[PDB]
This record gives sequence, C-alpha cells and structure tokens, in this order.
Amino acid sequence: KLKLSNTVLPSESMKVVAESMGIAQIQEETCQLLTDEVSYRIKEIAQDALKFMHMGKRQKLTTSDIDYALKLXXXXXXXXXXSVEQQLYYKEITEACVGSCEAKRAEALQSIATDPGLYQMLPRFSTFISEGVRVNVVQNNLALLIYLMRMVKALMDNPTLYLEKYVHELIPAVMTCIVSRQLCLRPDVDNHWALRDFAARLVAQICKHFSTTTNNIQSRITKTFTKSWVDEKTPWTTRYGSIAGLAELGHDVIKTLILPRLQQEGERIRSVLDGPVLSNIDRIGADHVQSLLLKHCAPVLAKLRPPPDNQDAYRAEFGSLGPLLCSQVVKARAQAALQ
Amino acid sequence: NYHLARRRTLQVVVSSLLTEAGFESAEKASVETLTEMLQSYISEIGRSAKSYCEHTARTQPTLSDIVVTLVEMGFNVDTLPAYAKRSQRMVITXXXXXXXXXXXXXXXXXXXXXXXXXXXXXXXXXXXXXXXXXXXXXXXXXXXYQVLREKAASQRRDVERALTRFMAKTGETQSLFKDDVSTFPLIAARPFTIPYLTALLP
Repeated sequence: KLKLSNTVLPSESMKVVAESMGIAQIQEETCQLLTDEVSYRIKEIAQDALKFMHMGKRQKLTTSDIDYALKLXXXXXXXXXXSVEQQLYYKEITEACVGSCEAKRAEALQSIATDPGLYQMLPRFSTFISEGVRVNVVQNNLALLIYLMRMVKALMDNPTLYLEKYVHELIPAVMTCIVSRQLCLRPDVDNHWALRDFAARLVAQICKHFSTTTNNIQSRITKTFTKSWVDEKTPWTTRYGSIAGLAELGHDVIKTLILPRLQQEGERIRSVLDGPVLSNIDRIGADHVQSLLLKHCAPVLAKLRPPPDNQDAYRAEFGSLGPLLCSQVVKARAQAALQ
Repeated sequence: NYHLARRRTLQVVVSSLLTEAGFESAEKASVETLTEMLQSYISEIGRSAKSYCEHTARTQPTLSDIVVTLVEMGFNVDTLPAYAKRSQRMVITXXXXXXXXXXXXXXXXXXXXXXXXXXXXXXXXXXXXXXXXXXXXXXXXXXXYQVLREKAASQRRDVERALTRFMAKTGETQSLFKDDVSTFPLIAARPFTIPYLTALLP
C-alpha cells in the first residue's frame, strides 16, 4: 500500500557542490553512493528525532529537537426545547436585561457572548426580543433600546452561534431603531444620536459576514438608505440614520455615494442654516447632525484628495463644509503626523 | 513560537556587540548561526558547572567554580575587569519585554446543589446546573373544574346559537317582529304527514 523509494539527490549538482571546492573529475556512481549513505544517516537521525518528540509528545519538529538528536387515540403531552433549569436561566438573562445594576449588566453581556453551543436558548429568545423591540419603539424608551442593542452586540460576538438561519427577524428590528421617532423627551434627543451611532456600528459588524450569499445585506440596505435619503419632508432622524448607516459601510461606500452628495447635502445644510423662521428643536437637531456627518465624512475626502487649497476645497464642497472640513483636514494631517 | 523572542533578543545583543566592534554590514544567516553558537556556549558553561558542582554534596555553583570552569574552557579571566572598561561603559543595556495579564470574567448563575456530594473531595469546582444538568417540560396545566365546565357549557351554547342561526336563515321563516332576518328568524311550520312517529321517538 506504500512504496518508500530512496530520495537520491541528483549527482550532477553534487559534483557542482564538490568542484566548487575544486577536487577532481568525478564519476557518477561515487556521488550516487554518497547521496545514498548521507540519506540513510539523515533518515536515521529523523527517526531518532521523531522518537524524541513522540516522547516529547508534539507532532512538530524544531531545530533544537534535532540539536538534541545530534548527541551521537389521544397523543401524549408535548415538551418544549427548554428544560426548567435553562428556562429559569433564560429568565435570569431577560431580567438582567431589565437589570439596573451595571454589574448584573456586564454579567449578562459576558454570558451571552461567552456561552458557546447554547443553541436552544436561540430563536425563542431572539423572537420576542424583536417583538419587545416593536412594542418599545411604540413605548419610545431609550433605556430599553440601549439594553437590547448592546444585547445584539453580545449576540454577534458569540462565535459558535451562527446567525444565518435566524437572520431575518432581527435585522429589521435593528433598522427600526435606526430610522426615526426615538423621542423620549425633546431636550433628551441627544442620547438617541449616540444610539444611532451604536446601531449603525452594529450594521458594520453585520455586513462583513453575510453578503456573499443573496444580497439582502448589501444591496437592499443601501437601496433602503439611498431612497430614505431621497425621501423629502421627513424628520432629520431619518436623514442621520441613513447617512451614518452608509458611513459605517466603509471608505469606498462613502466615496461613491457622497461624491455628488458632498454639495447636495451642503445645499441641505444651507437650507437648514439661514433657513426657517423659528423651529429650534429641528434647528439644533439638524445642525449637529450636519456637523457630525461632516467631520465623519471628512476622512473619506482626506484620504482621496490632498489638503491643499482650503478656500477652493470649500468651493468644491459648497462653502458650508469650509472651514470645518479644513479643520478636520488639519486634524487628519495631525492624525497622519501621529503615525 | 513564543520562545523566539529571547533568541531574537540574543540577536539584538550580537548586533550591539557588532556595533561595538564597528561592522557596517553583515551576513544575516552567519549572524544567526553565531547566535546559535553563543547560546550553545552558554549551555556548555551551564553543563560544565552542572557536572562540575555535582562532585560536591552541595549543589550551588560559587564564583571560584565558574573561575575553574572558564579556565577549563580556555579563557584568560584577568581581562574581565578591563573588558568591563569596554562593555558596561560603551554598550547601552537593552531591556527585556514581557507583557503578561490575567483577564476578568463573570458568569454568575445561582445553582450548585452539590458541594461535597457522595464522592467527597473538597478540592473541585461544581460549575452550575445551567450547563451540566437538565430537566423535563410539561407546559400545560390549568385544572379549574368550574371554569372547565363553564367553558364546556359556553361551547354548547355556541353550538346551539350557531345551528339556530344556520337553519334560521336557511329554511322557511316566520319572525316575531316584521322582518327579523338579523335578530330572530324563527323556523316556520313544516306541517308534515305523520306526527306521532316523529314526536314520540327516543
């Protein structure tokens, strides 16, 4: 079933190595027998070192190993997938999601991310969390949003539990948190923008794993966020969630999309700024949204174009970007100087 | 793979001694081979002191033991102060590197149920019941007698009113008010041939 032929080096190259020292005119069979005998010694030392490291109990051979070798008719009632012990452990997970104590919070986040092979406190868990998402969007509570969105973050970092079969009742619940009407109080919208930063950051972790198959991931979400950008007379929570969702998709995604949208959203900047009579909730709302999205899109143009002619770059970015884009280009040059 | 850093630190030592010598270029394989020869020389000093200080019942190698070792290995020790005038005075000491840590974790469930059960050994860690043990599920008990027979009689009433509405709107109809098609469409009279065989049949 096996044939162990003699690994014999070519004798002409051996004559090249020999006559590099300049010995003589050499015949073939001498170098053939030399390669034979040297191969026997090499394979015997190889058997010795294999005996060493199969008593050293490793299948790999290092240099030091051979260096030491150089010492010579009614059916029954049903039963759910849960047991009582793990469904009360399930209730511990759900009530630590409610849990105000941050020590119980981090215990829950570590338990979700580091229970590999759980697989049976899978979808029923994730099903009416997403229904609990739908009720709490109607209930409009920022605390239950940040608890459940970090809960999906711990779900994504658990490497054994694959998402693939169970994708399509979680992603629209994530995208529902992105779009609009997270309004607990009108002076308390400030925490919701960091949520949309966190939610779009989750989508960046989503999109790097599943778009190899049918393009629900890349093609549908981009065309959703494209047409949501087209949607006029919508609140600016829709506009922030769409662009920051496109911002987390990558460098070249923004390079394609915000190449015409550099000046077109700059027209949207100076429609808001120097715009309406008095609506300060929508003014202060849209202003920092346009401020955050400017300096977060700024490293795309900084990597593409050089930071020369800041007065001309403001004319290339419809004025409103300058000099905040030039200040972010100076910050990008300072970040390049840090390297 | 993690053992390689000390060998490359020895290579940094060899490069520092070549900088002390004054070599601008070198052959990299020969430098690594001389590093292998240097660590084999260190191991040879150690083997010499190992087999040398077992001649005593004591173990500890002293200074004079290493003096006899280095004279045994062919070295004039009288230049050891003068080489100090080179080495620790002309070559800057390079530092080591070892960044070890111990991460933190928390998976606090509340289930032990056996500290030192039958195989009694007080050196272990019973993990939990959430991972090891299991249970059984029934998920269906109500057991409410009056409520059960209320449900049964309500379903009987529903069947009564359903068949009532069905053949009320189906067949011959005479009402109570004028045109009670919605509320009470009572079934009109059949009258048929033989009443006694029907009305006296169990």
